[PDB]
Amino acid sequence: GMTEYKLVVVGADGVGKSALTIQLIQNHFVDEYDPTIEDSYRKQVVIDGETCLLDILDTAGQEEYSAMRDQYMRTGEGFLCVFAINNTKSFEDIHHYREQIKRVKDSEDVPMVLVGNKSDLPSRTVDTKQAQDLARSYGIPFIETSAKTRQGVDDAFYTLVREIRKHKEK
Ligand SMILES: CCN(c1nc(OC[C@@]23CCCN2C[C@H](F)C3)nc2c(F)c(-c3ccc(F)c4sc(N)c(C#N)c34)c(C(F)(F)F)cc12)[C@H]1CCN(C(=O)OC)C1
Ligand SMILES: Nc1nc2c(ncn2[C@@H]2O[C@H](COP(=O)(O)OP(=O)(O)O)[C@@H](O)[C@H]2O)c(=O)[nH]1
Ligand SMILES: [Mg+2]
Repeated sequence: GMTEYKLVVVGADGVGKSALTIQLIQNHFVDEYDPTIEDSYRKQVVIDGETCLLDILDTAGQEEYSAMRDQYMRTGEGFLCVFAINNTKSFEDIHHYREQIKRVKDSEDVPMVLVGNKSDLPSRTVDTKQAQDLARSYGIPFIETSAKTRQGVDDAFYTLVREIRKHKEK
């Protein structure tokens, strides 16, 4: 049947993980979505001619490392590591999220895409060049998005799917 891809959106509180997921599916920008709601969403799309089903986990809640939390994140096939272009701390927190993904997946190679969100704001504090070069050192794609305007939203999620299937052919 149809290929299902399990996507997990990770990143600091307030970078726009919920706003990105809601934009991808409903095509609307939500200004205040409950920071505490973690939920799975579903969308069927065509990526490079393949019809597939996305199973997107929009993460929220507390940092905790129980066995059950670990195993849950371990079911994810690829990860959107989201920072905000106006929050340097959310960008420097990226190393941490990638390290946790690598730990539970028990692999140095895990399908991932780096997402710099809020590209519509005029006062950035992380340069594209800086994030591009970090992304290049990880060997992963980098995409700047806006959940306000939709710029880059489809490309971010679709490129993660590409990374997963390029990792499956191994
Ligand atoms: C949404 C929950 N969350 C998370 N915060 C943090 O760290 C927050 C900071 C702030 C200083 C202390 N700490 C360390 C670092 F300095 C950054 N790390 C998280 C994290 F690593 C994951 C994770 C990812 C991939 C995986 F394979 C696994 S496996 C497993 N057991 C995970 C866990 N947990 C996990 C997740 C998860 F699961 F949802 F994806 C959520 C995390 C909130 C807490 C408040 N936040 C914030 O931004 O506060 C300003 C973000
Ligand atoms: N201007 C702008 N604001 C955004 C963008 N994405 C999210 N936001 C806002 O940032 C705040 C937190 O976003 P949210 O989706 O809840 O982030 P989350 O905690 O990672 O799920 C909210 O006020 C959103 O409306 C964006 O691309 N541009
Ligand atoms: Mg949220």
